[PDB]
Amino acid sequence: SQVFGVARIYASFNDTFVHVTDLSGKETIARVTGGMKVKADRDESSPYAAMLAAQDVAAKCKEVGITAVHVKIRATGGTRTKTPGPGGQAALRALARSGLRIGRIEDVTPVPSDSTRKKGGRRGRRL
Amino acid sequence: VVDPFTRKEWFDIKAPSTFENRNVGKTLVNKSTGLKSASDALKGRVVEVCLADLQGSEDHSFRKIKLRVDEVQGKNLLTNFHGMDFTTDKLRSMVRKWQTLIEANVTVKTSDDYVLRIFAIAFTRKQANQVKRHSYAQSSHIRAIRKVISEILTKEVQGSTLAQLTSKLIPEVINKEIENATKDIFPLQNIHVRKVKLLKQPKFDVGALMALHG
Amino acid sequence: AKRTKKVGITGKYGVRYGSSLRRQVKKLEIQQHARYDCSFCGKKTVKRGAAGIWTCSCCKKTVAGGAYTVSTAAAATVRSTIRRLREMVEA
Amino acid sequence: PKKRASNGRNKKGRGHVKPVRCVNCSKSIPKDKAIKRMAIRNIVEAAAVRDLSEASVYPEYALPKTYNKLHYCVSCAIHARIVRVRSREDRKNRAPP
Amino acid sequence: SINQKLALVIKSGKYTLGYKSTVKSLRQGKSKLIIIAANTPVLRKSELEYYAMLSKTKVYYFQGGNNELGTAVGKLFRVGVVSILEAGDSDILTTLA
Amino acid sequence: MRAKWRKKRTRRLKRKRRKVRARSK
Amino acid sequence: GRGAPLAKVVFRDPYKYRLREEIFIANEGVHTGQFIYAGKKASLNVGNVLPLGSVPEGTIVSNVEEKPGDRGALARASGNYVIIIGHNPDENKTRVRLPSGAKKVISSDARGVIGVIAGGGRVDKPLLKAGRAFHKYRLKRNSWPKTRGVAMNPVDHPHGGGNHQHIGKASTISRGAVSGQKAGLIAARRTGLLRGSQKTQ
RNA sequence: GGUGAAAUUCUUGGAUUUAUUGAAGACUAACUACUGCGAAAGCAUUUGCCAAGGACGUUUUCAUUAAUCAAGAACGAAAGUUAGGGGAUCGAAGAUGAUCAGAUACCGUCGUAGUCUUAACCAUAAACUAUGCCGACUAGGGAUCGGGUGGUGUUUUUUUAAUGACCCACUCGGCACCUUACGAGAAAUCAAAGUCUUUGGGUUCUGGGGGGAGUAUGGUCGCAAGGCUGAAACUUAAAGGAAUU
Ligand SMILES: [Zn+2]
Ligand SMILES: [Zn+2]
Repeated sequence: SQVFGVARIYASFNDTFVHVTDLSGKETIARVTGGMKVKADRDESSPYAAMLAAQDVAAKCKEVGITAVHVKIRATGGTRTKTPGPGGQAALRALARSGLRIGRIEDVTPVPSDSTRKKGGRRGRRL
Repeated sequence: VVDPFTRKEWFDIKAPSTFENRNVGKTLVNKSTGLKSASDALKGRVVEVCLADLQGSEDHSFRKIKLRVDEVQGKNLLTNFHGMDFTTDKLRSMVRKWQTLIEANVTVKTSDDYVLRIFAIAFTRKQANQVKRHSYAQSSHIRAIRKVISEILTKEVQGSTLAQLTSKLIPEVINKEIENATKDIFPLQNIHVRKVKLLKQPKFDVGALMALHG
Repeated sequence: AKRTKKVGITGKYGVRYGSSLRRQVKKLEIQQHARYDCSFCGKKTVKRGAAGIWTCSCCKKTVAGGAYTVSTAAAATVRSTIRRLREMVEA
Repeated sequence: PKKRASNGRNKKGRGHVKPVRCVNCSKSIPKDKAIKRMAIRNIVEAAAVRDLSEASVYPEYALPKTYNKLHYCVSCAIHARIVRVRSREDRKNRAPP
Repeated sequence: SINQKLALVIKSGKYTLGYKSTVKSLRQGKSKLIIIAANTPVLRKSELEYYAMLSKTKVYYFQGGNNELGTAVGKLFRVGVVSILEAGDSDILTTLA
Repeated sequence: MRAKWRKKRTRRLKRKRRKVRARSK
Repeated sequence: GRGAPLAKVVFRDPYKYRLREEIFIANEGVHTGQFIYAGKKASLNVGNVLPLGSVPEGTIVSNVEEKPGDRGALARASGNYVIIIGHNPDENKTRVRLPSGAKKVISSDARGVIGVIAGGGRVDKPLLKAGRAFHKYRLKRNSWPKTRGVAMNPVDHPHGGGNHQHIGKASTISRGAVSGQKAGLIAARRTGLLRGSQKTQ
């Protein structure tokens, strides 16, 4: 038996988040994003950025004392894409390679029951 | 240049007696000083944890359970049941094309003053010699089945309290009961209680709480 | 015979005050001056005085009501709602 | 001596079906048309599974899958999806592959 | 059902309409059943019920007002109470008691 | 031009013409 | 001077043999010869006077006490009502929506009569002529007719004067202005045509 | 944040992210299909009430009550109008960042009306199976929705009974589909667009080269927006439909 947290990855397009919490969620540990590392403003969603972020997050988790982590991976959801972005795979590989242990994995993208009209209009986003 | 993990205090979470094992987890809260003591910061917390983890059997790899913190005994708090939910992966694996889905809800009160909405689900099945693809129900069978499930859930609540209810939900006896009651209406695979959620609590009943120790 | 094409009761105002205003007034003044059915005696003898007060000619019962009609949609909703709440308590 | 102009042919429609939105462009398209697919994919790519199985407690662990139904408009499907474009004869065919 | 029953009694049997004639027939003991509208005043209803418990006579409460009861017994006026004193080809006494 | 927009053109023209005729009448 | 009708309700005095008469505002639906039940253990029927703790949530009441004993302050004019939108049984309070949109918190021991006050629909009708406004207000008070400051002289009003009829200064005027200087839109946090969702929360 | 990339915008007064609750209003995901109901428009959470309707079954009754129908009526998406309520989201107008030769367009961020409802108006739509309704006949095949019949049929039961669900055969009535051309068609294609120069089952509506013009004018309906009805002068040899390289 080891000590656990939850990673709570949000792999949108356009950025990534990796921020670990306690089992409750109120206690937050080691929040980092892909845009904090790279300074290009468009590679924020890149797997390299997600890997660097997860390396930092795992270092902070080891410093505080955290050995294992459950994973709740997420996309934007709602009325938007509800398909996870590129950084999720990268971050998972990263903080699996980086000493931490991986408990259970779950996809927690917020899905509606057909609510709240999407953005773009009727004819859609054109070009 | 403060590094609040100098002050954030490692702390334990113990589950009630009625799953299998109590040593659930460890949280971090803060150092309990004047001006926001820790026992008022950590008393509303909830903890979503897998029934596989707190029962030992991977058969409950789904069925996440929310436990809501209620008390403290010296870095060793005991918690209580707040809800049960299935996982998205299991729902979306169940939900297949070319069959009819049946959902039932009921708001019911226990023999104590706990009120709760309990959500069951079922899916039609194909009866083992069947040539056609689709296995749909009429839309009168469906309402018959919904009525049956509602009756069963209502009579299996206001029996005993949350303790015995959780003891029923864990080994999934209600599911077999629904199957037996719906033998004669429609076949019905994948019978489950998708959710049980609390919406009104009684007045804190520390006897019934602290009667969940070792 | 039919004496006015569309003004009806609001021909007492003639040419004055504007058509939209006379139309709103028409719609309400018809209800105002109508006869309604008594809930108590079953007859069509309910007329108003003194806005909010509806008397039966026979049966002499007087009901509190709307200003230009006996029952408002709100009060209808209220009696149904209150019925449902009472039944939620005792049934 | 009234005079008029063009005019046009036809596809079997319904009645009315409610629209959905394209997952890329947000265009409203009716469900009958609405090119539909089901993305069932493991959470992890086919290569990270080894690393994650090595790093995970809970042997066999679960390997769950993420499932989502995608609705594409015609334009977006033609620009991306495997829908591509067909001859007069092959476009009567209706089988998946 | 009760409406079709009454419609048979009104052409086959012997009835009287109105409060005074009910009370008269009920003092005389000729009445078997009385049907009472819903919107009748409660004092009138109580007086009738009491006369009926004295005469040992049956009482039906029509789920409908006096206009509806008039239509049910085939009249273009409103009636608040009906007395059935000889049923003819009907069944109304035993259908309910 | 698109018939939709030719129709809109003639409509705006038609109500302009109604107004200009009300000036006299 | 009141669009809402009144009900003359007659009760018995518990302590002396006599009839004490009271003047209620009539809820819509009440009628002559109707029994009105007033108190803690009275049934939920229109016209009855209950405590707002005894009533449930979603209940529609009128003539409801701000605090117990004032004998009716809120939801008293034609068509108006308060909604109960929650109880706090601890500290015997009750949260309610008033006809202005304000939420308020009142004692559960504050009474309220069930239903909506009669006379509703009154302000839908065009009053339509100055004589009808005259007869309205000659039974209320001398608030009519109203002359404009812009139409009068500078001694007589701040907006007065000018070779054109104009105000000259912002008609929005502070809450800390004093009497004689408060003759426009007082403490106006916005002005203009109301657009979109108000009652923002 | 957002993008192709950006900026506009928010941000250590601590945004974005996490957790716990609450309120508001809208919407009914996935299941959801060459499936259903409805005159069409259209209709997808549960439960109850109200009344309705088709198909099936019927050794029930009436007995030709029927079909289509100018006039004349009811319903009629969305937008829009009037007045109240509601007002989360998206978002005509508008404002702004950018791109651009320009860009008061596409993209981005705000966001009024509207989007919801109640009571009334409007009455149009690629309102499309641009195939009018009724009726009969004419080719094969399988599947499906609803109802019915039959089968020592399978399963669940209480091994074994009834029912329920399935399987087989048949049948009526529907949404449609695959194959072919005996035919039809300018062809595309069609089980109707066939049974039509071997020209006639019944009936309503509409069109007569393209423009001008669905305009002007007059009436009529409408609060208006507009709808319905609806020319002429003048001009012109082509316009147009399917297919071919
Ligand atoms: Zn009366
Ligand atoms: Zn698209």
